[PDB]
Amino acid sequence: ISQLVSYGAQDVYLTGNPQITFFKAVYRRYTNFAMESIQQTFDGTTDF
Amino acid sequence: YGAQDVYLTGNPQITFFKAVYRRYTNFAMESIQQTFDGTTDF
Amino acid sequence: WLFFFALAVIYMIYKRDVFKKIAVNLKMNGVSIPFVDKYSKQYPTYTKNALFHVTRFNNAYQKTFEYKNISIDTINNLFSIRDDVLYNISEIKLRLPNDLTQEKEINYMYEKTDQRLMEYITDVKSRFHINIYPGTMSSAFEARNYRASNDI
Amino acid sequence: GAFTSFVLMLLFTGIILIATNELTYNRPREIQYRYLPRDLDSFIRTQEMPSAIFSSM
Amino acid sequence: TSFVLMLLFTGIILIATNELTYNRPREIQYRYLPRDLDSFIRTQEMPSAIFSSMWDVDT
Amino acid sequence: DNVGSLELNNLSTAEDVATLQNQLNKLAEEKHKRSTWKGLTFRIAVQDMWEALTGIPTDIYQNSGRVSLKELLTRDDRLRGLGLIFFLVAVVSIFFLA
Repeated sequence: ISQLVSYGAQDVYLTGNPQITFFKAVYRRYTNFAMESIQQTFDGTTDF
Repeated sequence: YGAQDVYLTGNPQITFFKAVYRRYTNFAMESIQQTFDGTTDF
Repeated sequence: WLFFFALAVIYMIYKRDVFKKIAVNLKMNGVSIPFVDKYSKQYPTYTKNALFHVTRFNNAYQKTFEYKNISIDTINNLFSIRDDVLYNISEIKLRLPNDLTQEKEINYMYEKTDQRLMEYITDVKSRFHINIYPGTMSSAFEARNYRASNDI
Repeated sequence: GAFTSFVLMLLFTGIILIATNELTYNRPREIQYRYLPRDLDSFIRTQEMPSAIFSSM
Repeated sequence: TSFVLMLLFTGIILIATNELTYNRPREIQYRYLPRDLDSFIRTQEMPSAIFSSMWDVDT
Repeated sequence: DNVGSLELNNLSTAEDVATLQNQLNKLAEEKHKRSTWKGLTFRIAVQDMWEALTGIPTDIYQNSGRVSLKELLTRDDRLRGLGLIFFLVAVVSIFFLA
């Protein structure tokens, strides 16, 4: 706990105005999609 | 007051699958040799 | 772009004819003019070609005060023209007889004409904040109160 | 002639001035949108719940 | 040039008064960021601002 | 088109601070307008006259940027300077003819 207690003037650059939160996740707008693996075929002989 | 700001453009996006590449400054890098002052040895 | 100036002065009589035709001539931009024209009778070819290019230079220069024209191409256009003016003057120099008094005077023309063309191209260079000089450091300009050990 | 032109000019001037002031009072106030990010506490309070992306369920 | 001079008096009064027709934007309103870009700010992968470039934002 | 103006940095300013800053801005450009309305100043009048004399030829010569006639008579309050210059010439002329 002593680490938390220790917050000083020199730490104003790391913590102070609480600009970012590590403990609360954020998410980007998400949409519904699906993936399917679909075979394509070849026009012409597939050989050496 | 305006410390770090941008103009803002509304534009509907595909929620995902669009690569959004954000524009950067015109910079270039070069490897340049520096020289030593004093003997360079063990 | 063309403009025809109409002078709206009526002394008497309003039964005027109307000139609906276009008769617009272009004016000379009286800036950056070569120093010596005594050669116009000996080298008509080059004297008039240089003056043509000078006129073009001067038109190109006046357009530099239109901000829209700001850019590298504008400056490079002037360098190209500058070379065409000087080219024709140089062609006169190369056709002079072995008379060093004519060589000195045409050189006077060449270098001083270049100093004026160069001063004006450096005018636009400076105000456009574009520091380019594809003009191989011509010796006619910059140097003052000193000349390199290379002359007539 | 000069006096008539003068008085007509003053009349037209007053008509334009008084009318223009009323229109200036009824000027559509152009508004510019300045956006400020939420404070961290307010952001956490008003953050959208994971149900906002429930399109997968 | 007395008549045109009285016309000038008319014009000077009218123009001096009539300036209030064009101006800069007048009223400032403050609105919170849209959720997408504000959430983008408060995470990683956020470069510094440039004061310009009209950033694209979701709707 | 630059309708939307954003300050990306997390100022962490609350709701009351936003209201105070909004009031400050409204006052700022209200005074800015009041610097151009009928409530002028002699120093402002002279400055605007000089600005008109230096700008009306500037934009007609198309010196700075493309700009239409309505704009370049009004863009930088130049009509105020034009009106005040014509004011001064009209007064000094009516006095002379007397």
